[PDB]
Amino acid sequence: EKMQVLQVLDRLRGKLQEKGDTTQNEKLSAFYETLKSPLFNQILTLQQSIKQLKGQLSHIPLEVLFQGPVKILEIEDLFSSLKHIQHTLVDSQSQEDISLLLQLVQNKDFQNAFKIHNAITVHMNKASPPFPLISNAQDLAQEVQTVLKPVHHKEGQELTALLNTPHIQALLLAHDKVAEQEMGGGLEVLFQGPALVEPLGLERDVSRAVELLERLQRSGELPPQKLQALQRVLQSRFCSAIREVYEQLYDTLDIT
Repeated sequence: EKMQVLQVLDRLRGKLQEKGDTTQNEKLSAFYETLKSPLFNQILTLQQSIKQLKGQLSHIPLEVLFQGPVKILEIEDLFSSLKHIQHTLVDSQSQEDISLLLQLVQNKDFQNAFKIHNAITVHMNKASPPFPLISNAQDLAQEVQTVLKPVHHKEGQELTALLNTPHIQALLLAHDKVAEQEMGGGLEVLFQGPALVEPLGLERDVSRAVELLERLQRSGELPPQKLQALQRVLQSRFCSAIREVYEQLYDTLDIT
């Protein structure tokens, strides 16, 4: 028979179906896949078997020999889901099963193997690197503003204010600098002075600008071309990668 923990995840996902929740089933499945993956298993066995193994192991290209999953889950979300489920399934077996899973996630070797696994997999689970949809997003944003200025549209006023914020300005600058690819960098401008904002604030403003651009094209009271273009730049894989990487960088900031 397969590992008890895998059988446990099977039962739990089924019981959540019967309970009619299933909001946690996809995370439980990403957990199963990590538990099952050849890469994670080898890492765990190493962690458990050889205590002298010290420091970071994620710089070792274990993936050359061992397949891993495409989806990564953060340990805190995983803990979070297990706890939610613990409040959700009140039956004897489920309570016992969830206890088992919570114990496993608490285990120090499990936690290190998980961190190493995710640090390797984040490099191996990506599709093709994105390319910028334009080279001058800052110029495009200014052209959108000029188009909007005469309109007196209130959503237009909101949009030009958003496009004028330090962090949106920094996003567009970062976009154009990274697009140069021989400009060396670009991401650092998102961390300078007033440009620095919580990734959620950044995301909310980018999402809002996109919403306003859409509404403004729906109005039919100005030429749509540049609005559509800026919308697609903001939604582009390239711009999305810049924002994803920003969030990850922000998360590692150490304020002493």
